[PDB]
Amino acid sequence: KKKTTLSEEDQALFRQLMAGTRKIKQDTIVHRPQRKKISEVPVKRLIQEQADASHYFSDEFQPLLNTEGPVKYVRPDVSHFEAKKLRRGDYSPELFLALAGLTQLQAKQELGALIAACRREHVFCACVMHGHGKHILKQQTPLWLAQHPHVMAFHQAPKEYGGDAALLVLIEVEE
Amino acid sequence: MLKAGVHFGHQTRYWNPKMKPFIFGARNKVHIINLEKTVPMFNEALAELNKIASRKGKILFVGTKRAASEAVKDAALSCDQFFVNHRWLGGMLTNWKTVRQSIKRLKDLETQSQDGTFDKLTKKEALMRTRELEKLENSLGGIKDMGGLPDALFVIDADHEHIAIKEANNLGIPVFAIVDTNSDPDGVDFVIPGNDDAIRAVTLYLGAVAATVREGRS
Amino acid sequence: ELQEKLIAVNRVSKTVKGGRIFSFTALTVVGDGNGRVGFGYGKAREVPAAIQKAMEKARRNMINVALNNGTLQHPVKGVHTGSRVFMQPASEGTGIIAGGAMRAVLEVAGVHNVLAKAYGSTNPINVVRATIDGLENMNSPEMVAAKRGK
RNA sequence: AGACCAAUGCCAUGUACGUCGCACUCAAUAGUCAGUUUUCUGCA
RNA sequence: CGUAAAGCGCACGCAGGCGGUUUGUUAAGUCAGAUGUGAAAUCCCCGGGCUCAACCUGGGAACUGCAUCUGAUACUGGCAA
RNA sequence: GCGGCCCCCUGGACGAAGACUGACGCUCAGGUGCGAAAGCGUGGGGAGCAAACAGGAUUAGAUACCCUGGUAGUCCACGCCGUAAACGAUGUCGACUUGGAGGUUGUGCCCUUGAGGCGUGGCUUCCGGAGCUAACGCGUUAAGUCGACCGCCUGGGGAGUA
Repeated sequence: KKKTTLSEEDQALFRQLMAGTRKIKQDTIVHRPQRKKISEVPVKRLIQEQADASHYFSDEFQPLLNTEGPVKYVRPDVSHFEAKKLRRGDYSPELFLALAGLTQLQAKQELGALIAACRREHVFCACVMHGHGKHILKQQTPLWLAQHPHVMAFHQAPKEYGGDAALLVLIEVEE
Repeated sequence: MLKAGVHFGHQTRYWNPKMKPFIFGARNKVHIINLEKTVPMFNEALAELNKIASRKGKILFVGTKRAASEAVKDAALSCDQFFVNHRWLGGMLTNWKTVRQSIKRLKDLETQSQDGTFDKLTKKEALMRTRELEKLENSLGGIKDMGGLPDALFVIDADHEHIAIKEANNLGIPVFAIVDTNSDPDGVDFVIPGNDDAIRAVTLYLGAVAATVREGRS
Repeated sequence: ELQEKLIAVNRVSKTVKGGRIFSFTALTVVGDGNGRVGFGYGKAREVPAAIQKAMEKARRNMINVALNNGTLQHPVKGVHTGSRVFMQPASEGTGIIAGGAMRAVLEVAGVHNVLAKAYGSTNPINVVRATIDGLENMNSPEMVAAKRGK
């Protein structure tokens, strides 16, 4: 249905106000762009989000993590009680990421993808499984995670979600 | 919602044949945009733009020419939204990565500026650092609190800001442009045939857009 | 399920002030095995950095192909720069029988049994670019019937 | 603006670019049967 | 076939090649079917015999052609307007 | 290829409205014609310029560049030659395919209210879009998208030579 608009007579009046003969009538073929899908989320946008998120994961920069006890981190400005809640298992992860067996480079990309996905889908808590390694994903991944601005807090996952081989991660989401 | 009052089209010079569907085009060598075509176009732009504004999205007004400033700062900042009013840096969307650390330096230097150690250790270097806040503040002004790359883009001139349109088309961002008769509907998803360089026209125009961005059901 | 493979590495040169400087270019093609083919060029100072930039560019910039059962649909000709390329669906015409640098893109593309014959130039950087252009403008019986009504 | 400035043994040039790893142990539940007869036991 | 080899120095024009548009007729090209022929072997297909294979062999297909007859008339040609 | 002005003879193009013929068209191997300059033949002419030539310099040399002279030639009539980076290095004819700024030559309409405004043809210059192209670039005057006919190409040299 036609949208509400000024009357055709009113448009003619506007045409009348137009100084001079004041009418343009060039006729040309018209092309209209297809309407964007409501779902959207094109693979290219997803790839871009992933790349943006993984950009923060530097191998040269090592955040100071607590050396005593289970691995944990809380971003400055976030309530310290959040890490405690992660430890107690108050948070139930909605997304699970398995990194075991990936190269560092692959893992960074997947982590980025995970964070992007959490943001997109408004998922606040995710589980990251890195397995057990020395100077491997098990050690490097927490450092990378800390460097990410959207990561609020993480803690060694409870036994139900993989224990010492996994992390629960809290992700900052716009709601 | 109100009928476009006072602009009726412009740009005698460098008119673009791809604007031929939108031109009435009579008076004194200058081209008149058919505003009876503009009103459905602009109502559609308010429709989809309000549709993404209600999904809690980020809009990024783009206002480099004058006087789109501070009209884009006034209109974006009248909403809880974002803007670019000085020179749009080549690649603040397509490498937002590097622009993220420049925004990070703007935050760290304003926190260092009005609260922390600003008078500390030097006068000359302190002056140097403050004018780094003028340069990083006017270039990365509105976008400094965004924290993502935005869900739409609203440019105020399509040929003057072709870089931003080219990047938002590169990234799959809906471009909402007020084109003039010299501009080109490149990848502008929601074209609006209007007048780019009249301050009455862009304040009416951004008034309507900023009205529908924050429009509240309440 | 990524299925990456490299086609060509070369040593290019630059000729600066003091002697020459030698750089290496890779050219790889990735693809999942069911449409979804990409190629990437990538150039760097050593060979593993070159192939890594090539893979990383090829994982993005990946194109859909409308395959048949395991193969092409109609015979298609793709051209790029000097490199003209024919392909024929070969409805279970067994085995991928294509030229070098076309066998690879058709292999990771997910097609199994086509007939090819590159003509013209057969530079590997342009014979893909003439296979994707080719597989890109090959359309399916549910796309042609979508276009023309039925 | 616009004098004058000729030539420059013989070869092969190269090595050379092909990539990885992790682990681990603490607990219940042998056997125990019975226990004279009663009764005042502050008060308003 | 601008610059890699390759546009006659430029024209006029015969033989040649090609020829706007409508209707009617013809049916030469074209198309369809039929008949005669296109030797046998060889190639191909389905079988059979040598212990298998090579080999030999039964039947078919094929020999993409030519000639004649019967039709079709959209396109090309002939003729008339 | 054609440059003072005038006359005579003469070819073509383009535009405006109308009338007429009615496919009479396009290309073209062999064939024929025209074809800069230099050159050749016969007869004139010959101011300037100038191959050759001579002298002076320059130079290691200088059969050159530079200087001073200077003949054929350049000019006319008639005949020959038959070629050039004879080049938009782009055959001819026709059709279609976004634009902008000019130049030049017609014509129609509108207050011509001026050195205007709106169109519609012919030829031409510069820049550019899609498209094409190895790239460079071409780009409604195509090197785009097609059709008709012709000419030509097939590694460099030897050789466009014997």
